[PDB]
Amino acid sequence: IYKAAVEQLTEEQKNEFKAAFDIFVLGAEDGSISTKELGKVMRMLGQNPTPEELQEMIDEVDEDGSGTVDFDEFLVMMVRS
Amino acid sequence: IYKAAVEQLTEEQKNEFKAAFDIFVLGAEDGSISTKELGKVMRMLGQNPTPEELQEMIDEVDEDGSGTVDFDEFLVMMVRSM
Ligand SMILES: CN1CCN(CCCN2c3ccccc3Sc3ccc(C(F)(F)F)cc32)CC1
Ligand SMILES: CN1CCN(CCCN2c3ccccc3Sc3ccc(C(F)(F)F)cc32)CC1
Ligand SMILES: CN1CCN(CCCN2c3ccccc3Sc3ccc(C(F)(F)F)cc32)CC1
Ligand SMILES: CN1CCN(CCCN2c3ccccc3Sc3ccc(C(F)(F)F)cc32)CC1
Ligand SMILES: [Ca+2]
Ligand SMILES: [Ca+2]
Repeated sequence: IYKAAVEQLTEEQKNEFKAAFDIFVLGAEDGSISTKELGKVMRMLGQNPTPEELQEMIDEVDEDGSGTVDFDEFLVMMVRS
Repeated sequence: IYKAAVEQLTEEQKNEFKAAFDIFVLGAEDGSISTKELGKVMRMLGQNPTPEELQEMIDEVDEDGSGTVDFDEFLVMMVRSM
């Protein structure tokens, strides 16, 4: 069902998200989003998610068990919420 | 019609948006989001909007024609965004 929504994205939408994804993984080891980068982003947007909530957000879309979110999984994250 | 979705939003949702709105207008001369505050947010999220794109984004939800976005219009900007 979520695979569908992503596919329903236009080049414009995907590129917008890619630009956001890129700035988010700055200074990130594997070039992916971990709880650290996700926390920083949500806090700069005025939110204060707990370490548990951040891990759940990530585990929910971490299909390859990397413990991090790559762009493809990031798109599913966008889709969900 | 986006007036419908705003109604659908839950408090927690509206509360999260308020927290965002509040951080976005820190420093705004009038507590509202002008092109300056919107541009900073867009850029903070890796985007690059022209001054015109920013004006248009504001205009789409500027019901009182203030040239700025207050919290109620912001909710519509969020809902609208889809
Ligand atoms: C308790 N629980 C805590 C988290 N909230 C949802 C936060 C969603 N969110 C958000 C919403 C309003 C204002 C700022 C933000 S930061 C943010 C960043 C990424 C995502 C992302 F990745 F999902 F798209 C979702 C959010 C729901 C309730
Ligand atoms: C179908 N379409 C799916 C995606 N959603 C938008 C998701 C973006 N998003 C979000 C989602 C739910 C609730 C709040 C938020 S605020 C927010 C803040 C940052 C980002 C981030 F990461 F990009 F920076 C993404 C989001 C719109 C409808
Ligand atoms: C020309 N036109 C300009 C705007 N873009 C959409 C921007 C949506 N958006 C967004 C989407 C993905 C990644 C980052 C961002 S920054 C951002 C900041 C605020 C809003 C906010 F306030 F509206 F919710 C919406 C966005 C579409 C095409
Ligand atoms: C369920 N969903 C809840 C709220 N809105 C979505 C807001 C998410 N949002 C957005 C919307 C459409 C396309 C891209 C994006 S990225 C984005 C980036 C920042 C913000 C920022 F900074 F403003 F918070 C909000 C959004 C639509 C319906
Ligand atoms: Ca992963
Ligand atoms: Ca206004």
